[PDB]
Amino acid sequence: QCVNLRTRTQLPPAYTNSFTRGVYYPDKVFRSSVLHSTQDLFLPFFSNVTWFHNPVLPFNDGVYFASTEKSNIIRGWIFGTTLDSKTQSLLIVNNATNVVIKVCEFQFCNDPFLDVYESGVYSSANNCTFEYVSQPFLKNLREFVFKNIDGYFKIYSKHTPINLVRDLPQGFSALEPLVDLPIGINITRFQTLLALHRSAAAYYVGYLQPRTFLLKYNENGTITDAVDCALDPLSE
Amino acid sequence: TKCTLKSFTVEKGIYQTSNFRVQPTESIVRFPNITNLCPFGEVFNATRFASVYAWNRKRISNCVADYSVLYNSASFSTFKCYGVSPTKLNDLCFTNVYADSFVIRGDEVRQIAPGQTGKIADYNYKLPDDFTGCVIAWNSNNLDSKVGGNYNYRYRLFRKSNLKPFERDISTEIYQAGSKPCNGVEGFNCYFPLQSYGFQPTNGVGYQPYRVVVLSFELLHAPATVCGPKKSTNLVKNKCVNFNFNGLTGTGVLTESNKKFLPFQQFGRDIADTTDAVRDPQTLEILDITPCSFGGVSVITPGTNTSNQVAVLYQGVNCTEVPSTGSNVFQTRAGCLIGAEHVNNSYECDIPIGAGICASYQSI
Ligand SMILES: *[C@@H]1O[C@H](CO)[C@@H](O[C@@H]2O[C@H](CO)[C@@H](O)[C@H](O)[C@H]2NC(C)=O)[C@H](O)[C@H]1NC(C)=O
Ligand SMILES: *[C@@H]1O[C@H](CO)[C@@H](O[C@@H]2O[C@H](CO)[C@@H](O)[C@H](O)[C@H]2NC(C)=O)[C@H](O)[C@H]1NC(C)=O
Ligand SMILES: *[C@@H]1O[C@H](CO)[C@@H](O[C@@H]2O[C@H](CO)[C@@H](O)[C@H](O)[C@H]2NC(C)=O)[C@H](O)[C@H]1NC(C)=O
Ligand SMILES: *[C@@H]1O[C@H](CO)[C@@H](O[C@@H]2O[C@H](CO)[C@@H](O)[C@H](O)[C@H]2NC(C)=O)[C@H](O)[C@H]1NC(C)=O
Ligand SMILES: *[C@@H]1O[C@H](CO)[C@@H](O[C@@H]2O[C@H](CO)[C@@H](O)[C@H](O)[C@H]2NC(C)=O)[C@H](O)[C@H]1NC(C)=O
Ligand SMILES: *[C@@H]1O[C@H](CO)[C@@H](O)[C@H](O)[C@H]1NC(C)=O
Ligand SMILES: *[C@@H]1O[C@H](CO)[C@@H](O)[C@H](O)[C@H]1NC(C)=O
Ligand SMILES: *[C@@H]1O[C@H](CO)[C@@H](O)[C@H](O)[C@H]1NC(C)=O
Ligand SMILES: *[C@@H]1O[C@H](CO)[C@@H](O)[C@H](O)[C@H]1NC(C)=O
Ligand SMILES: *[C@@H]1O[C@H](CO)[C@@H](O)[C@H](O)[C@H]1NC(C)=O
Repeated sequence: QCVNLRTRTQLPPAYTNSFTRGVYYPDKVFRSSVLHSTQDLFLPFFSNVTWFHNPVLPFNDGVYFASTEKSNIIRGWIFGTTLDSKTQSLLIVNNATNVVIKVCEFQFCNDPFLDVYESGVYSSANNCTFEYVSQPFLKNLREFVFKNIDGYFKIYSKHTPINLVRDLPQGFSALEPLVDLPIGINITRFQTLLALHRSAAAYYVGYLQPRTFLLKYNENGTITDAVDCALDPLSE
Repeated sequence: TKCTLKSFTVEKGIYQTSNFRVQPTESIVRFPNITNLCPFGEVFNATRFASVYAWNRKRISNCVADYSVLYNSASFSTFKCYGVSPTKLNDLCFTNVYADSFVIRGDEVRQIAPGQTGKIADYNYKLPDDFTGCVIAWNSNNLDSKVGGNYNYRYRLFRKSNLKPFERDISTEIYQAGSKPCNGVEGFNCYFPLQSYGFQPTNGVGYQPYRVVVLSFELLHAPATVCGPKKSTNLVKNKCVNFNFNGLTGTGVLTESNKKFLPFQQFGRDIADTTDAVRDPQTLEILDITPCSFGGVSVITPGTNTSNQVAVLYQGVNCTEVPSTGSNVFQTRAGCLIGAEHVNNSYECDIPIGAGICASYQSI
């Protein structure tokens, strides 16, 4: 059911400034009107992140994914190491009703995509271990953070009503935790899933590195400001 | 006072003797409403159980399993837990469970055990000597046995080699007993490895069918997901008690709080990393923790020469939990004071107490 197309999906791989996006709650502890310094993996301020306008990309320590989505074209993600049945493959799809997460040794095609008239991008589904169904994640800006530590997969998310033309706006917004997975995999690469009908896709990708941040909690316990300490001397 | 001062006479003044702290009364535990019970109903109470050489395999992961209800069940003839004690199986647990279910004769139940060999133990199913888990078997003569002949159940009888641990054989190759090859048809030296069982409602004890399910618990480095619940209990308030709220342990008094937790945090700390507020896993409300009171004690004496009646001051302790009656009790900004009277006059200060007040001897 999966066959290669004629034209290459050559999306322009440009660069864009990160500004001050990609801050999430590091724990589940309530703090009121206090400044707290924490050392963890983050996305450094004012970095140059990659912009696509669908190859295989390395996973590294963590991944920050952003989509200036209109009409919900982006549908899912694929994670793994060998991207076949020889190693565990993680699959996430948010279809029309609910999100489905699978951990199985699938057999994907060269260029998987969702297809419309369910999941047929895999030619086999054997030795399944973990299954999960939950509420759907999704002119909007959708931000997600994917991390994998000691057999635990952490997904944080945030939705924003945006009206800017092209790039990420100059603003600050923390990312609340969304989902945890108690599954042990050693993912090294990933992919993006599009529901393209048989008959112009832009997103932003950034990586994470360890560093120290300073966060401010207001009286209600919401993160409102942050400072990167491994930067210009004033910030330090 | 004489003990601390190490003398048989005491000069007039105020001295510090010992400390005082409110002891905890009882302990409480909190845990969520529980969910995702493990589905043993469709395994042990299954309508049909496969053959011994083709035992049904079921995977158990990501649920909660109460072993007390099956432990107390008397409907099972044999319940042997070898790797671990049956009672403590509710606490200790492994990352996954494998259930192997089949039916055998009553005389063959002993073969299904570590360090056991036999026709069933070597031709149909093999159990390793290092196996950890449990085996639960019960008679099924009233169900599995058939009046017309329960020939649906088959057991493997012929194989050159034995069975590996946790190995299932479903091959129906015509076994060759001798050196004479057979072209798919059983001959003098060729016989069918599978023999059909002859269960009947009245066939004797030992020959009757018996449903046996073996649960093997495996603890691969993946996180453990299936074992017994945590027994919660009710909560109390306005009492210095010790608690283990969802694994977070601490001692103090619990009160109602007006703090507004954001919908995903569980507990809070103000500064210097000291927990103040927690969220109960069942009611989902924010509480407040305060360490129960403590402080030093002091004795006011007019000197051994003058008299031998003293007064007792508890520092920074509210006049609510003194123990115990003595004399009239006074509550001051410095704490509580027993054994002395309060007057409206004003003299010079002899034995300073604090907060602008002090006491003397007249009584004290
Ligand atoms: C979107 O995915 C969900 C999750 O798999 C689908 O819901 C299931 O659909 C199957 C087949 O129709 C049923 O057997 C399940 O009982 C459904 N589960 C739930 C929780 O509803 C849903 O059908 C999918 N929708 C589309 C349009 O693909
Ligand atoms: C298919 O599933 C089986 C078990 O369902 C996997 O067997 C495990 O293999 C690992 C590899 O070392 C062992 O450590 C485990 O003890 C095995 N048994 C388990 C987990 O129950 C097998 O690896 C799976 N196949 C693939 C390709 O992953
Ligand atoms: C923090 O929480 C308080 C309490 O909910 C918020 O105060 C409310 O603000 C809204 C709109 O600003 C008013 O309609 C309510 O009447 C306020 N309630 C109270 C009790 O003051 C406050 O806005 C939140 N945010 C900050 C930064 O304080
Ligand atoms: C945990 O279970 C208890 C017991 O049902 C839930 O308490 C109920 O809450 C509803 C909501 O108003 C009341 O109508 C019931 O009377 C309560 N039951 C009692 C007091 O026995 C509680 O909400 C549950 N907590 C969860 C699901 O987080
Ligand atoms: C010692 O404890 C008592 C009992 O809690 C306190 O009395 C309360 O004081 C508050 C504050 O004025 C009142 O709102 C309550 O109505 C009082 N309760 C009773 C039963 O009297 C007392 O204040 C505490 N001591 C000090 C010095 O604060
Ligand atoms: C854009 O990214 C490149 C990385 O190839 C970097 O060298 C350059 O400084 C970036 N531009 C900025 C930060 O303005
Ligand atoms: C992933 O591969 C690395 C390669 O060295 C290995 O050390 C690790 O144990 C593997 N983890 C899993 C979950 O397969
Ligand atoms: C099987 O059914 C009986 C009768 O209701 C019940 O007592 C027993 O607990 C059930 N066992 C399982 C494993 O569901
Ligand atoms: C108390 O002290 C006086 C001296 O001021 C002395 O005369 C008297 O004997 C003392 N009484 C005692 C030690 O009991
Ligand atoms: C005086 O002292 C008495 C008891 O010693 C007390 O009841 C009273 O409140 C004080 N003040 C006045 C004005 O009487």
